[PDB]
Amino acid sequence: TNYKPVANHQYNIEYERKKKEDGKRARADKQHVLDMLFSAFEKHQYYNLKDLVDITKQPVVYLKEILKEIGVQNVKGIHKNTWELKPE
Amino acid sequence: GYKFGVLAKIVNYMKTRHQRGDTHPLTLDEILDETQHLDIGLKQKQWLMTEALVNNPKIEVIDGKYAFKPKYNVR
Amino acid sequence: LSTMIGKGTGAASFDEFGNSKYQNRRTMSSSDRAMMNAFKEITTMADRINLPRNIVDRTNNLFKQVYEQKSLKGRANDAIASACLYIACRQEGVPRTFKEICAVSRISKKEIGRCFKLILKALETSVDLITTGDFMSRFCSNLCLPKQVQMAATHIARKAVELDLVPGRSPISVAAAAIYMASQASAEKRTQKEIGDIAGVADVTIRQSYRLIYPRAPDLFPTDFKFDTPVDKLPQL
Amino acid sequence: IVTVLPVPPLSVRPAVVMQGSARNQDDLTHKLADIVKINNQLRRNEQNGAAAHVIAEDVKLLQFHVATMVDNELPGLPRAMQKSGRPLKSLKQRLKGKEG
Amino acid sequence: RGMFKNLLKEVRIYAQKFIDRGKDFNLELAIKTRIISDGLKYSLATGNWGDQQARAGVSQVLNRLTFASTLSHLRRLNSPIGRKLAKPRQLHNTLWGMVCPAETPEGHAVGLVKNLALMAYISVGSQPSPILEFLEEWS
Amino acid sequence: QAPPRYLLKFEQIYLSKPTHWERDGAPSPMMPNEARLRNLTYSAPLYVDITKTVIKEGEEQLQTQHQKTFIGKIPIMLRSTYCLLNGLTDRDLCELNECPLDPGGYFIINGSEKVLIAQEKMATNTVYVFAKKD
Amino acid sequence: SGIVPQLQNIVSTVNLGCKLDLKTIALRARNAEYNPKRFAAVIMRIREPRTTALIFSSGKMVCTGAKSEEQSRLAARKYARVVQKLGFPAKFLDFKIQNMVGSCDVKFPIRLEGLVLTHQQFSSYEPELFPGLIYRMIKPRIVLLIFVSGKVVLTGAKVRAEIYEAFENIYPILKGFRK
Amino acid sequence: MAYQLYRNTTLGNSLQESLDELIQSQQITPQLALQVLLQFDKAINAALAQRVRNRVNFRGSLNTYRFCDNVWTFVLNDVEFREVTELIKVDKVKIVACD
Amino acid sequence: TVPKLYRSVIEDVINDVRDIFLDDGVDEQVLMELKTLWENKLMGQVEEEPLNSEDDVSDEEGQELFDTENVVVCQYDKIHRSKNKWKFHLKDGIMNLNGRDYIFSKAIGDAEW
Repeated sequence: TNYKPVANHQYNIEYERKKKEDGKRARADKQHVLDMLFSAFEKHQYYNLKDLVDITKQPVVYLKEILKEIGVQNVKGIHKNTWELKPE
Repeated sequence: GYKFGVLAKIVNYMKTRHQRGDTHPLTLDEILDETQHLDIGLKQKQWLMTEALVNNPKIEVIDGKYAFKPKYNVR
Repeated sequence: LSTMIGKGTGAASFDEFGNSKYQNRRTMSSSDRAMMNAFKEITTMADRINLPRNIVDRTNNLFKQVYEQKSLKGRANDAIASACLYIACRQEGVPRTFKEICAVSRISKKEIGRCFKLILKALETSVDLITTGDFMSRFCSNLCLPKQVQMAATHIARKAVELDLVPGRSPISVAAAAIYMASQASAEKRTQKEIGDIAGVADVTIRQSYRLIYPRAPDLFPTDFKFDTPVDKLPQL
Repeated sequence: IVTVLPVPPLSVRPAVVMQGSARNQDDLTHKLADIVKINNQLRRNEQNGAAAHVIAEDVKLLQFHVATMVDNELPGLPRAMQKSGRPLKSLKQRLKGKEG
Repeated sequence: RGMFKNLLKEVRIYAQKFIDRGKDFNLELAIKTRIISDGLKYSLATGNWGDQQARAGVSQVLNRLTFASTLSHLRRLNSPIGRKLAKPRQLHNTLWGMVCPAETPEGHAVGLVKNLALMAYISVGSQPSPILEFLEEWS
Repeated sequence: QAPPRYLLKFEQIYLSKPTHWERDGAPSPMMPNEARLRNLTYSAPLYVDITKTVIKEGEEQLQTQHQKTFIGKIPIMLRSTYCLLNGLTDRDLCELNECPLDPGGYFIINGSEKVLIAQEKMATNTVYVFAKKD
Repeated sequence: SGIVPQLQNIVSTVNLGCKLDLKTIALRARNAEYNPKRFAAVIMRIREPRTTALIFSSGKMVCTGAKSEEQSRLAARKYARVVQKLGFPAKFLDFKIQNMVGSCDVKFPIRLEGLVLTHQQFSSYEPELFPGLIYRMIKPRIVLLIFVSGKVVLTGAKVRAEIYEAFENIYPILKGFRK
Repeated sequence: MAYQLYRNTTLGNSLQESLDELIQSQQITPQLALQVLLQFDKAINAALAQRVRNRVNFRGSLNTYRFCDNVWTFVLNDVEFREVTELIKVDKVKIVACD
Repeated sequence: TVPKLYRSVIEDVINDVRDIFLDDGVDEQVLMELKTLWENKLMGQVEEEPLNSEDDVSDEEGQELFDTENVVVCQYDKIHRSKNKWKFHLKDGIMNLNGRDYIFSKAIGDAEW
């Protein structure tokens, strides 16, 4: 009765249904993503690239493009290099 | 969020204003009018005047007013 | 050509704070490590359905050929491995249904089918067409049916396919219908749920295959078979 | 002080031929492989200016490999292990004792 | 015990890798059936008792030269003493009726390899719970 | 733990007769003589019952049960209670090409009759005072 | 042969040559749908040709569902006019036909087993994946969908003429396997 | 800064007219009027989400349809609203929906 | 039914705007009066650049402009297109049919085009 043939696994179809209900994160204008960035470094001084992507809900290449112009990466000897939201 | 976000907005606004050829200095209220920051706090104002527009190398202090620094940069 | 470093043996092996100063810093390529990960996943996949080691070796051969030929860099290695396992099973004359390989993989029927199509295109080879016969020993044995039922189902499916009673039906569906309508002819009985869940077919697929195969009931059975149930007593859905 | 490492000929480290097609290599061949890999790694790190502690650790590993070239019974040191539980047969193993 | 621990560890790694990735996981695919099968098989095949610093010679090819030989091999006892130390090799007094005083190999393994007496029985063990309950109930 | 919390519990162990899977995938009873001849391993599948539960902040617990999950094969000692030769009489043993006088008590691994020799060890859980003079 | 294929769908690409804003087009259009989270273009649909087109920000128009090449050109002109109605200076450059899909019949069942046996290097019949035989043939760029019903679908052609000679190339072969 | 769909209704029009009358009297600032509109929108949304547990049916034919920024603009003609308690006949209906 | 829903809505609205009015110093008397007023308000072209060869390829655009007829105001959950018809799963919404108000929580719609 085990390893019964099936067209697709339940978890897989559930994940595809969720992925197609939510869809891709839509690219937005520069000012509004910058507004999320402003709320972001108002909320907390330091950040991790993944959490910033989750909060902003923006394409990773577009986030990197809009963050490199104003932000810089600071090397740390404790865990990993990370981005800085301060323009200076 | 307060006391840390609008500094980026004002510096960007004055930089872009200088990009249009506005060499003349502008008062703080002049920028505040068009930046939709009429509800800015007084302590924010004095903190700006005492630190933000004097510590950065991109703002020039002349005849009391504040302007760009095109001499420092290459043109 | 590389060797490991064993566990520490004395004080000189260790460092100031509870750690060995020499470690297993392997020099494996990304490529060799990714294809070893794939062989290890292929073996795990094959042992789930008790495939013999020769099919695993053939799967490794096909996987290495695809991975050196380098035309499917964009597809998950686990999907290429699943498709390779399907091709190896089909080449040995003991094919497994796509749903059977799916059940032992994280990769869907859509994705394994596309990778199978693309592997056949890349290798410029071909595979024999599956007959409602190969899928019989398993689909029966798993359902626990006698040996006279093995012969009955094999003969009846082969005869039904031979005279083109069923147009364009997949061999799995015809095989399952044969199992259904040869099981009721014997003492051992099997309901729709068991055959459907053990062969992968839906109830509507097996029901319309049964209604297509029913009218030519007596001429399709083998001559020398014990009719534990009369031919006219088969229940029509 | 070993500054240039002698590499034994093929006679000292021959490659046996098994049933079917096999190219099974001697332990010394594997040890030479590790020596060459670590030597190339250290050379590249020194060439492109890697970190000091990286160069120090690579020197340490090179020292270990050149050590297990000769002596695999280093007291209080890990053994050069092939894959499955077998310590490598260094030169001192090839020479000393009853089967030496 | 160790190999079931390994299996549970592998299931934990697989399911963690799926949960952190943000999806439910199928239980059937998580279990690597290879582990228990080709671990027990390996241990009984090679005789190395442990993972693929372990005992050797625990499992041996059954001797099929004579029926007496098969019976003797199936009733053998091994002492892990190295093969030095004459004391464990001696025929101790407590071997009366449990171990054959005559059946030992001659050579490097004399005394260390023994055979059960003809009526020797080795207990398979039992739970000490009922003994404890009875003792507590008693005085 | 990733928020959901997943809990798996292994409860019941099942263990079927020794079986062999041919190339077709058809399970059949592995008779010990067949294992000896074809260099097979005389092993029985091991099945375990697993309960999977999910804990969510919304209190939507599931109690799903995977019954008889295959978790590998255990080699089986011949003529033991879990062998095919357990209750067979002498005539059945002869018809099955197995010696009635065979004592059993050994495994068949890759076709080799492998016997486990009892290993002596010091008794556990007992205080022992020795005479280290060295 | 005596049977002529009929084209049932046509798709073509044409470059307007000017950048466009998708939001304004969606706002000011008549049958425009645009979900930013789903897809990168504005669909547009017109009833009388029953054609559909996709508007992309780089200005490459693609049409679908036309019944004739002249009909496809007319539909493309209609979509270009819809663009111009917003004041956007679009053009009509390098109009290149891309694919037409044809459905036809042979009016007799075919034994697919022999067809894939004698043409294994060209055919790939997988009943589990898709009930129709896929026939890939070389010198034309064409793939055929064959079925036990006799229906045939032609696709992958560059021009209308190309569809024809493939059909009469497979018809004798099909005629050799009439059930 | 909300869904803003009930504003273009008879209730919304009446509320907007009342706010305009109040503003013309120099009683409240327009910002307070906008805040009142936002609160009214939230309140009516909550009331519709909570206190509505009834079903209606409708049939008709479509001629016009559009979609932009999660806003549909369907148009139906010759529409029959069928319900278990009353049947309504209407010529032309316009459907705007958001989410 | 509908008057009862209106009264419940009025009660919820007046209860909700108390904190808003007290935040900015708006007195209570502004609310009641407003409510009263609110109630009083209720009760072969080789060269293809010129595209002007066609005309009258559009329908009347005023239907959106007038908005005089009945308008459905609601929210959607699921919409499916099936080559002919649109299947709607329409959740809670309000309607104004010829002045008479209607309410619904679920609906199934059919459209032909």
